[PDB]
Parts: sequence; structure tokens; C-alpha cells
Amino acid sequence: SELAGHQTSAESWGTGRAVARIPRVRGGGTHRSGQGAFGNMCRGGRMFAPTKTW
Amino acid sequence: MKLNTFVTSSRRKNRKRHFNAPSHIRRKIMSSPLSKELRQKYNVRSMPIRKDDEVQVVRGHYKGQQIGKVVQVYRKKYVIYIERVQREKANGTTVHVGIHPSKVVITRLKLDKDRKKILERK
Amino acid sequence: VRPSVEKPHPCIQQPRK
RNA sequence: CACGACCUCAGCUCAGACGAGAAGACCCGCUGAAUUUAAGCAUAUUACUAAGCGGAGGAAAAGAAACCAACCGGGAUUCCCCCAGUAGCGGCGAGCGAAGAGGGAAAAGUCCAGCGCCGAAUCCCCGCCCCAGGGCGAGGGACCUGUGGCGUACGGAGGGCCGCCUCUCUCGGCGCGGGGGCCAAAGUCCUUCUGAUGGAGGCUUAGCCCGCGGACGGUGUGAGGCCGGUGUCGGCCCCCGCCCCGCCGGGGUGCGGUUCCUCCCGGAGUCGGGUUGUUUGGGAAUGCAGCCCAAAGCGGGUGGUAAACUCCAUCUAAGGCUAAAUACCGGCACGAGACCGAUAGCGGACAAGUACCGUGAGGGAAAGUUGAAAAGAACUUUGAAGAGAGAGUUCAACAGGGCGUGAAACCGUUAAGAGGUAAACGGGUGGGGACCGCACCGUCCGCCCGGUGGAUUCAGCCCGGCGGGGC
RNA sequence: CCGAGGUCCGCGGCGACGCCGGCCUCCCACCCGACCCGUCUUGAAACACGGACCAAGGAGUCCAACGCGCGCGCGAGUCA
RNA sequence: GACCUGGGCAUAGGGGCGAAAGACUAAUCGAACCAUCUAGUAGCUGGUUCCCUCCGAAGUUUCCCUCAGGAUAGCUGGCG
RNA sequence: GCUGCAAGCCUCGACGAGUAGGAGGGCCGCCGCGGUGGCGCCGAAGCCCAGGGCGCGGGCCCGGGUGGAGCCGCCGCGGGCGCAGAUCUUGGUGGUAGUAGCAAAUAUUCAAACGAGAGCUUUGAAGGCCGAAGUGGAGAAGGGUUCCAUGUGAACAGCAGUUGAACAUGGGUGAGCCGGUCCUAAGGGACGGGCCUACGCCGUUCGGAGGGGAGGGCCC
RNA sequence: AACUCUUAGCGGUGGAUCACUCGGCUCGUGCGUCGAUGAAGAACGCAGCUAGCUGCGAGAACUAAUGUGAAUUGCAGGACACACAUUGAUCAUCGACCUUUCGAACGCACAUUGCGGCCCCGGGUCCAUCCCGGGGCCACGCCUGUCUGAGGGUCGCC
Ligand SMILES: [Mg+2]
Ligand SMILES: [Mg+2]
Ligand SMILES: [Mg+2]
Ligand SMILES: [Mg+2]
Ligand SMILES: [Mg+2]
Ligand SMILES: [Mg+2]
Ligand SMILES: [Mg+2]
Ligand SMILES: [Mg+2]
Ligand SMILES: [Mg+2]
Ligand SMILES: [Mg+2]
Ligand SMILES: [Mg+2]
Ligand SMILES: [Mg+2]
Ligand SMILES: [Mg+2]
Ligand SMILES: [Mg+2]
Ligand SMILES: [Mg+2]
Ligand SMILES: [Mg+2]
Ligand SMILES: [Mg+2]
Ligand SMILES: [Mg+2]
Ligand SMILES: [Mg+2]
Ligand SMILES: [Mg+2]
Ligand SMILES: [Mg+2]
Ligand SMILES: [Mg+2]
Ligand SMILES: [Mg+2]
Ligand SMILES: [Mg+2]
Ligand SMILES: [Mg+2]
Ligand SMILES: [Mg+2]
Ligand SMILES: [Mg+2]
Ligand SMILES: [Mg+2]
Ligand SMILES: [Mg+2]
Ligand SMILES: [Mg+2]
Ligand SMILES: [Mg+2]
Ligand SMILES: [Mg+2]
Ligand SMILES: [Mg+2]
Ligand SMILES: [Mg+2]
Ligand SMILES: [Mg+2]
Ligand SMILES: [Mg+2]
Ligand SMILES: [Mg+2]
Ligand SMILES: [Mg+2]
Ligand SMILES: [Mg+2]
Ligand SMILES: [Mg+2]
Ligand SMILES: [Mg+2]
Ligand SMILES: [Mg+2]
Ligand SMILES: [Mg+2]
Ligand SMILES: [Mg+2]
Ligand SMILES: [Mg+2]
Ligand SMILES: [Mg+2]
Ligand SMILES: [Mg+2]
Ligand SMILES: [Mg+2]
Repeated sequence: SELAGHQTSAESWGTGRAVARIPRVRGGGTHRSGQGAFGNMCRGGRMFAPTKTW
Repeated sequence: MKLNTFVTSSRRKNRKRHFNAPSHIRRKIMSSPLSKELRQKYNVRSMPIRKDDEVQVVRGHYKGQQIGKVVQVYRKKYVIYIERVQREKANGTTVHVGIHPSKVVITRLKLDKDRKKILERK
Repeated sequence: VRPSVEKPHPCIQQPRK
């Protein structure tokens, strides 16, 4: 599904803290907050070159 | 070979509508073959099992020629309970062991006005 | 429950002569 | 309003109806960006896209030519292939980009205003009578500032002439698919194994039996024959629908041919022109819109270069309707997969848009598995109790409750060895250890040969039958 | 036989899981060698950066179009 | 006294408000927060996963709002 | 005699470094499909090993243990196909480490009861602090059962607990005269009208034919 | 002795791997239906023992009807269920019936279970006032018609 991986709103924290400069989920009180969201290396993220149906 | 395309043949769909089947469908799923003496008298292949039927376990650990009598038909677990097919618990109280209806064979039918009507259509 | 990581929350340093 | 008519405009919790919100995948009308590209950037591009606003339907929109073409001419719209990355647009840079023809899917055409004949011949409401379909009332209105019939660019109408039963529509009664129920083939045969067989072997080698049924699934393991089903346009029953035909019953009204006569023949602040903004491949305008100018009736539009004259071709603008081919990441109900297999696949295989965070808009998880069956551990015993030791259940407790399998990091313990120049590593050998391998004549294996000693349904040769080879 | 690369028609001690065999892996000892990988860089063992450890996931893809080479079918045809 | 303070109200993001510090506007202000366009762009850092065999470089020319990059020639490999 | 898998076998000679990069070979490895050849409760996949071996290598085969239901060879085909790095993502675990630390507002002490268990609970006595701008007694906002009684001591209360704002089982808020309700203050916001292509917005005592109560028997 | 390191067995920690799959994803097909006759959504409530989810609405874990024909299940237990023969357990279908409050939300408003009006009915009052209870109603825009009107706006007749 083309919506897989992009169901989240995540902005990289950037330079200034010991994180790895990767799009991280918005703040909250869950375990999901602060985790990698978009990259193919991230758990629950988008896959590299999603298999298109065409 | 299933020539019909409206009836599903799927490992996933045939298993969902089996464990989630309504009670009136679970009655026909919990069928049991008739004895070779009754199968030639009523000329019926098999019948859905009832409460007051005398069956005989054919397969499993409790198999043998001991003709018992069904105690209850646990429609939810697709299992029945026979009067002599039981097991002693730790304290000593006997617990009835569930047997699938496809492993028993009916030797005496609980004939009612509706049970005999089904025997006519077959 | 808590997030995996949280946002953490000045020498001028110019030698002259 | 002295008494009325009318015009215009009000009031109501007046009689009866209608609109609102939702959804929004597809569809219609507006509005509208910037990231991005041009290796900068301002036009361009991104894009007549995202977001924003309004309005619908099962499709919407479009649609019966003010068309294409320039030909021996095609003939509503929509869709696909092609035309075609073409004509063309563009700091003619980056880039953008249609259409006629042709081949296909589907095809269905039509109604008003105007023109003016018909005694408003028309319509709604109210009170009713008869069997969805037809009438009545000296009831109340609408309407002449125009209802209805004929009639619309294919010409139309009326009157002479000629030839010609005229049949649709709505109800009752026949012979002509779909939906929902129920049933319908055959091993639990013999032997064996297993905790359980659905395993193996057999049943004259017809592999026993069925088969138009050997799809799938369930059942304690790999089941055509145990079971639900599968195959049979099988059989039966209860509802309902469709076209045509037939007679009966209520309402429909005749139609054509006329190189014959006469009459009638059309959509204004619209076309067009100027200008401005926007849009387009449309380029001295492709569409749309504002302001100004503002028409004609052998007129008007178009003929892809602005302009005048002329010829030719083509259509008739400024009113309305219309199915089918077409689209469909929403919804209802289904089938399928060279896909994913619990850090994967939807965020969600689980009391998932849940717990939880934020004032709010919003953000948003982790989390599947005892066993075939709880048979979920009786009872004894130590402890305040968790927690132990016996016993017991199960094929298994190396399945004891987040309980299948149980890796690595890390740690405890046991066994072995070593340790002053951090530990490991490469090359060479030695010591030790843990597990393994190896005559009993395994250099007396095999071909031939020469003697010794027990046996040869005993050999060459011959007869008969069979079979095979032979550019 | 100083001849197209070797044979013995020579031989000895041991042979019951032990007194024999394994040298790769395990532990230990010694001699020689031996600085930590990845990466950018003229130059990294660097007082250059990333890396405490382990498991799982993790990065050249698909579509349109173009070029050349090769396989195949037919051939002034070819592709429906 | 230009005082302190609660509640109810008002001003909303290129906007507010400011006895003026670019202060304050929910721990965020030389332009808040939330979602989307968006997987924005990066000539710039980082990483880019199995083995063996064979061949094997270049930092030079010319042009460029180029000089951390390209195009082009050279050097290389592959198919012949 | 032996081979002739000719994509095979045999003979001879020379040669061998290598980052960036290019190419070839793979009977190297993973998942799935079409063929084909099998294996499995007399024990499959996975996992572990001081066991026996093969290949230059990628890796592979066998044995033992564990496990309990599926799996693999070859000829072709299709990929979400091989990790030590990315201050990589998620999960887990170490050294530091029985370490830092449990140091703001003067104070505890003796005996007894309950209890398996007492510096910490309860009772009594002694000695102290808050010292009426309190460590006192009651409310507003806010919280939402935290209130009260009994029971338990698993988790939590950063030592403990016989205790609790924890857990479990029950119970508890009674109004004509307390407040809301009623009034309009700031202000919000309909109506008329205007505006906006629109959803809507402007505006608030002004602006429309905006008067539906009171009286005299039909007037006002 | 200890301590440190290495190797193996066993036991912890941890959860990988493998096998399993009522889930997802993708494609195709048939339909293609909401709402003032009160929708979507939301609130509250409903089970003998019930928190959540699901199902329902004071008839609340379902009623009637039809098909089906003996169960529901955790423990209860009790069925106007069962020897259906006092025409029926359950399930399915679903043409009857029912469907609280907010919500386009509609008397006016809502951080209020606040504040009203009209008509009718029953009771208290019995002297029709007042009080309580029940039912039917009262939003905005617009269409047709009725009724009641307004303006020398244009006229007619006196
Ligand atoms: Mg996103
Ligand atoms: Mg750091
Ligand atoms: Mg995902
Ligand atoms: Mg609407
Ligand atoms: Mg640019
Ligand atoms: Mg750039
Ligand atoms: Mg939009
Ligand atoms: Mg259609
Ligand atoms: Mg239409
Ligand atoms: Mg045409
Ligand atoms: Mg071309
Ligand atoms: Mg364009
Ligand atoms: Mg099967
Ligand atoms: Mg059968
Ligand atoms: Mg443009
Ligand atoms: Mg139309
Ligand atoms: Mg759809
Ligand atoms: Mg998941
Ligand atoms: Mg979903
Ligand atoms: Mg289970
Ligand atoms: Mg386990
Ligand atoms: Mg580097
Ligand atoms: Mg650099
Ligand atoms: Mg240095
Ligand atoms: Mg570091
Ligand atoms: Mg991995
Ligand atoms: Mg090229
Ligand atoms: Mg204040
Ligand atoms: Mg402003
Ligand atoms: Mg100030
Ligand atoms: Mg300054
Ligand atoms: Mg200030
Ligand atoms: Mg080499
Ligand atoms: Mg895959
Ligand atoms: Mg990958
Ligand atoms: Mg790793
Ligand atoms: Mg202190
Ligand atoms: Mg004080
Ligand atoms: Mg309570
Ligand atoms: Mg208390
Ligand atoms: Mg107590
Ligand atoms: Mg404590
Ligand atoms: Mg208490
Ligand atoms: Mg509590
Ligand atoms: Mg050592
Ligand atoms: Mg180790
Ligand atoms: Mg272990
Ligand atoms: Mg309602």
C-alpha cells in the first residue's frame, strides 16, 4: 500500500543532540514517540522502492 | 474439482466461517455416521448427533465396542460427552472427555416427530 | 509508558594574540 | 375605506408540500500556492495540480452541429488505439503540447419560444361517484401581461388531386429466469505402528469401493470413501420477477404520395469591435470574464497571419431534454494471489484509533502460540506467606500458567588449565585434555596356472523348438 | 644400460584398546612475526571522525523512453 | 501610588501586544503550534551487505558565474 | 584396458602485485513458482557441540544432543535475496556498580499492647518544635471518590511497616428561606439591511409595515 | 584459597530462529441504498452475578413473525423448553413492532437537565382562579391556495 510508512507525521530533530538525525515521531506519552518513522532502516517505516502495482 | 466459482476454496476463508459458524450450522457440521445396521434400515448416510443418542467411539484412546449414551452436545467446541467416556481427576471426581462427533457411530436414534421427518428426505 | 528518546533540555573561543 | 374592481406589498402555530446536514473513491462549478526544475533567477516550469468553497448521481458531465474538411467529401456525445512527443508554444533555454482523418466499443434521437389558426378547447385545489385506470359538481381558483392542440430548420401549415380497416396505453386471465430453504456416491474392511492415526502393507495387479464427486476445510499426524461439502443447468418446496401471445374491460384517433396551388419561417446589452486580467499548443486572442462601444436580416458565424475588395465551401449562435459504451483508493456483498508471515503485512492478526500525551488543532503505541484432551498438580510435609521437598497428570512438566521451539550478548555454578611486562592474533612445534578410529596374521585381495582332497537337476559335440543380429 | 622423470622378485620392532593413531578444532608453554577496524585523505596505529556489547530489520529499485552488444522469430518486410 | 491581585471579557501569526529588552504571545518567538503539499532540494558529510579468477587506473588538455562540481580529450575494461 | 558428461578428456610452453573501476565463473547462500527426484512421528524445520570430514574460498555433508511436523536435491523462472559500521532503527544485556546517593525547615526517649515479624503502627508518660501574617480551624478554582468502616500486606508508597491518599469488600453528599436559577457590566451575538463567487462575514440599539400584554361595551 | 581470562556441561537472564495464521495487502466481479417520516456522529443507559469490547434503547445483551428442530454454558440455574403430543430450545432470516438525550436539531437558550407560551385531558381545587400529573404543539427559508389586511399606486360609480 502506498500509504504504508507515511501514516505518521515526523520531523527530524536535527543536529544538537545525540540522536542519529532521522525523522522521529512527534512528542507524546507513548512508546512510539521519538522513534524512526520514514526511512527503510526504521522499524515500522516505509520499504525501499515499494512494489508498485503497474 | 470444484466447477463453481461462487463457493470459496481457501485455507483462510474455509477456516474463518468454520470456527465462527452459527449454531444451526454447527448442528450439521457435528454429524456422525450411522451404524451399518441402521444405515441399511433407514437408508441414511449420516445424521446430526443429538443428546439422547447411543453412540460408539471408533477412534481415539476411548475406542471400543462399549455402546454408551451422549450426555450433552458441546456445540461451541464441536465436541460431545458420552456417559462412559470419562476420566478421573486428581481429587477423584470423574470428568467427561470430549469426543469429536466424526469419531463416534450412532447405534440408536432419538426418534422424535422432527427427527423422523429428516429420515424421510434421505 | 514513556517515549524512546526525549529532546535534551557557551565559550566564544577566539584567540587573538 | 362612501361602495367596489385592480395593481403593488404585507401578516399567521393559516390547508398541504419543499430546502437545510452527512458522505465525498469517481463527477460538476469556482478558487488557488509554494517547495521543485531551469545546476543562480525574475517569465516559464511545478500547475489551470495540493489545500480552501459550493453542488449532485449510480454514474456525473457531455450531446443531436453558428462541426470537420478543401476531399470522389465526412456527420451528436463519450471511450480506446493511432494521429504524436507530431503542428505548435517557450529567457525558442529548461520544458510544454493538442486536433481533423482512419481503425474500434456503443449508437437514438428530439421538445419549446417565435410564426397563428382552434369560442381557454388548458391547469391546480375542494366536495364526490365507479373498477393503478376513467367520469361528475349552476364549487373555489390560475390564466388573455397567454394555458392546451397542430408545429421547429430534416422545412411547417391550410386547401384541391391520388392511394390507403388505424393500434398504441393502463388494469384483471394463459402457454412463455432470479433470490431463500432441505436432501442426494463411495473402507473407519484385514494386519501393523502411534499419546492419537489422517502413517505403512494388504484386499485376483483392476491399484478393494465410488468417481460428471481425487476442490477445500474439519476431525488427536499425509483422509476421495469419518464428517461438512465438492460434481450433477440432480430432485423437491416456499416467495417473487420478465418479454411476447390471447380474449374480455377502461381511456387514445386514421395516415401517406403529390418536378400541383397559397401562406408562414425563429432566441439584444446578444453577436461583434476596442481594452484589461486570466487561460490555451492556438502563435498581430484558443477559451472565459470585467468595463466601454454596440449590431444586422441575400443576415450572421467559421475557413489556425493582421487588413480591404471578390468568389466559393460550410453551419444557423445567444432556449430545453436524452439512454449505452466511460470512471469508481467511499459504501454493501463476493472470488482470487509466482504478495507479507507477528521488528513483516494496514497504525490496528489481541477489550486499536484502544491505553497514553497535549489547553487545543492533533499525536498515537506495545501486545499472537501450555496440551490431543486441564487431565491446571489430589494428598503428605517445612514456612506467617510467597516459595520448596515428595506424590500425582501427560508420549512429554527439557509443556506448570507471558506456559511450543528457547539462539546471542550477560551471569551463576561445576570440570580442566593458566596467569609480573593489558588481552587477543599470524607462522612453527611441543605438553596436556575431551571425544573418536584402528590385525587378530585387514600386505594370505583378485586373474591365470600346478598338484592334494570332498561334491557336482556336469561340459564340448549332436537332435528338436524358440528368439535375435546381419548399408 | 650414465638411454622416453622409480623401483626393490629388500627388511625390522610392535598390533587390544591398551604401550598405537588424530595436530584441524580445545587448554597451555616457548621462539619469530605482530599497533584498530571503517572512512575522507598526498599521507591514519594516530593527540582525525563513527563504533560499550548482542539479536533482528537496514541501502542501486520499479515505470516511461533512448543507445550499443547478444539470443530468437520472420525477412522488404515486420509486429495484430 | 504610574501599587498588588482573582474572576469574567478583548486583541491571533507577517498578526497581536509592547513605560521598547526584538521583549512577550502555554518550558517554543529576529516571526508560535498542529496537519498537509513532502519521501521538498542539497555540486555537501555518513553508510552502501557472498566468494574466487582475469585485466587495471586518474588528479593532465580545452570550455563553463567554474576553482569542494560538470562537459570534453587522455588513461581503463568489456565485446568482438 | 581406460574416456568420448566433445559445455568432455588429454599434451605442451609461458605466466601470477593491486585501491577506484570493468568483466567472467559459482555443484556459494536465502525466499517463492512451473517441472522433476525424493525424505518424514522408526522423528521434519530450528537450535547446541572438546565428534568424523570436504572445498583455495563462499560454504557444505555426516555423527551426537535437543526439538515435535513438515522439508529438500536437480533442470528452468520470479525477487522486498547475503551486513560490523550509517552519533543506523527496534528490542535486550554488560563494565562503571552494592559505586554516586537516600544530608533544606532544632528531637527524640522509656514501657506496654497487637503481631510470624516493630527505631518507624497504637496507647500512656517524659522531653521539644509550629507560636494566632501557625506545621491551627474553614472555603473559591482545580481534583473526582482520593471521603468513612472493615480486611490484606503480592505490587506501589526510592529503608521498613502490624501503616496509608495502595489493594479488596461495603457505605456516604437529603434545602421554599446556601448557591445556581433571575438581573446587565465589559463583551458576545441574532433580527432588518448591506457585503462575499461562496462556507459565510460586517454591524448592535441603530435600521423593517419590527407592537399579538393593559382597559370601556366592540372601541383603544 | 581468592580473584581474572579461556573451553565445555548444566542452570539463569533474554528473546531470536523455525513451524503455525479466524490478519493485512493487491487485483478482479456484482451491486451502487443516508437525512426534518429526525441522518452521520456523540452522550447516557441496558445482562441474576458485568469492567471492557460487541449487541441493543426504559419492550434496552432483545419482542413479534417466518425458516430451522434440541439447546445456552464460566459457575449457576431454570426455561408458557424438553415424553415438540398444552404448535418449540437455539440459530438464521428479518415484510410486524419498538427505538431514551444531544446532534441539520426545530419554543428561547445551553459550562443551565435553565426559562417560556398555546390547546386538551385527569386530580387537588369543587365558587373553573390557582397547583400537580399526562398528551399534542410553538425554529428559519420558500412554494400553491385560503383568510385577514395596507397604500388617491391606477381607476369605476356617486
Ligand atoms: Mg506524512
Ligand atoms: Mg556522547
Ligand atoms: Mg510497515
Ligand atoms: Mg449539502
Ligand atoms: Mg533552481
Ligand atoms: Mg541546484
Ligand atoms: Mg482539492
Ligand atoms: Mg453505466
Ligand atoms: Mg445527464
Ligand atoms: Mg464528427
Ligand atoms: Mg512516430
Ligand atoms: Mg501546461
Ligand atoms: Mg484434505
Ligand atoms: Mg459424504
Ligand atoms: Mg499559462
Ligand atoms: Mg443536459
Ligand atoms: Mg471500490
Ligand atoms: Mg504490526
Ligand atoms: Mg484496514
Ligand atoms: Mg491451544
Ligand atoms: Mg519454553
Ligand atoms: Mg570519514
Ligand atoms: Mg571532502
Ligand atoms: Mg598525533
Ligand atoms: Mg564514540
Ligand atoms: Mg540481518
Ligand atoms: Mg550511451
Ligand atoms: Mg485578571
Ligand atoms: Mg488583521
Ligand atoms: Mg510594561
Ligand atoms: Mg539590538
Ligand atoms: Mg515588557
Ligand atoms: Mg591478480
Ligand atoms: Mg520475499
Ligand atoms: Mg533489501
Ligand atoms: Mg548488526
Ligand atoms: Mg533532611
Ligand atoms: Mg512561619
Ligand atoms: Mg468504592
Ligand atoms: Mg482515609
Ligand atoms: Mg483496617
Ligand atoms: Mg519501600
Ligand atoms: Mg484503610
Ligand atoms: Mg482504590
Ligand atoms: Mg591466559
Ligand atoms: Mg565468552
Ligand atoms: Mg543456555
Ligand atoms: Mg431524536
